[PDB]
Amino acid sequence: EDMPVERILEAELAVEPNDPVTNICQAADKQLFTLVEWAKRIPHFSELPLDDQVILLRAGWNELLIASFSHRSIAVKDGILLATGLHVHRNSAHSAGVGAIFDRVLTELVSKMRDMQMDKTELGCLRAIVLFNPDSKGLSNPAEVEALREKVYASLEAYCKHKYPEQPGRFAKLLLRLPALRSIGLKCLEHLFFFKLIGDTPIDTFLMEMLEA
Amino acid sequence: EDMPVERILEAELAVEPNDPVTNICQAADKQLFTLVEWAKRIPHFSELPLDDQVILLRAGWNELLIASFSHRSIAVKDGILLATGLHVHRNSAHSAGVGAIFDRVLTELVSKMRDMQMDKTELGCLRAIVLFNPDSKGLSNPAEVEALREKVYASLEAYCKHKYPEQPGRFAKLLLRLPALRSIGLKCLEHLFFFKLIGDTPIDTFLMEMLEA
Amino acid sequence: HKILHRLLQD
Amino acid sequence: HKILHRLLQD
Ligand SMILES: CC(C)(C)c1ccc(O)c(C(C)(C)C)c1
Ligand SMILES: CC(C)(C)c1ccc(O)c(C(C)(C)C)c1
Repeated sequence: EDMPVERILEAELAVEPNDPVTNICQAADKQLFTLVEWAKRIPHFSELPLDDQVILLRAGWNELLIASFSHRSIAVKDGILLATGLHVHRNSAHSAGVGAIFDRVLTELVSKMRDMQMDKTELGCLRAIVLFNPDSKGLSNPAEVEALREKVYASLEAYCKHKYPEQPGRFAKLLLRLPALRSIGLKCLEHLFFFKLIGDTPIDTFLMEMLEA
Repeated sequence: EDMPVERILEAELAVEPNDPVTNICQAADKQLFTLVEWAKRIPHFSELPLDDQVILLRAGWNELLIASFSHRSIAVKDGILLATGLHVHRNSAHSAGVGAIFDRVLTELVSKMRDMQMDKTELGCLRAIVLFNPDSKGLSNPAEVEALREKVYASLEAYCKHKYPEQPGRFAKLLLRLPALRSIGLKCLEHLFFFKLIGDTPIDTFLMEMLEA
Repeated sequence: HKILHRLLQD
Repeated sequence: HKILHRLLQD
């Protein structure tokens, strides 16, 4: 009703498109533009105060991009399919010194997404849950964000019960990828800060902006 | 019958009890011994191979104790009750250089626990989900740890639905504190590695061991 | 945060 | 990991 999963799906479908780290950073910068477009299509997001929109995306962008790259990659063996039509294989990530983080993405996200055949609706909903993070520092109205989160997961749950009546734990199994996503997010972010600090990797403007105070 | 919430709650009840960093560290070393005992009272944990038990506890200890200090602190106004019976107030934390992280614990864990009146059964189930982390590296049998986790959360959901039938959302709400827990846990680890590195905080043996690679 | 604000407007 | 192995064993 107020948080229709078909709209969340529509948001997902609407934005559908040398150095592995460089490619990743390049793909992330381009995908940040489309993430903004994605968020505007999440019911009620555009009705939040503009500062809260800014806060939710600054708090979530890395988790949200990781979620997308991971789900986009369920059809490949040991790599990630980035938005731009390029792949990054495990070996290539290992060769660039980011094998551990990359493997975590493969093992905790891509593989688990594949094993349960997480669909686009469930991904979108998980993403909207991540976007509506009421813990984000500075929100004008944390409770409204928590409410929107609640509406999303109520809808996701009903959706899973209807579409997967066979699997009573699927809803929880979905939500229980969120911690790994949080963790992997934080790690990918620290890597990124290091890349910027060292100056070893070109970082485009919107990605750069996301890494500013 | 496979994973009874009564047994998880008995585990919780079975282990019920000058620098603030120093006090938190001492309490944590102490609590690590009790953590091992709690783990043994969690159904099927002791059936796991000894090395998998070691892996799960080394992966989860930081979160497990944070969850525990948090919940024990729901009746404390702006601080934390430690296992010792010592309280740490946020002013002390701030005055010790750990203001922000401490506040994150109060805001994202303690307060949220207090507002929803999370009970000791719910806590126990959440801690057991944390314990049975199927993503922990080197597990002999990841799928068996994921299956136990599933049994914990199935039993948690049935308990919340029976005890709080007015709150359809409670179960997902509980599980949605786990990303905050993961993040806070990671950040508390970083702090500890810094305290060990610079060496101005006495760290007792068990806490030191958990900090070794 | 220049770019994010701009892209959020239209 | 001495201490953890010893506590778990007994
Ligand atoms: C592996 C994957 C493509 C998901 C990834 C790696 C590293 C990394 O920094 C990021 C960001 C989104 C934070 C840019 C994503
Ligand atoms: C605030 C609280 C007492 C939960 C805490 C602070 C810092 C900290 O490092 C830890 C550890 C468990 C990692 C020891 C706990």
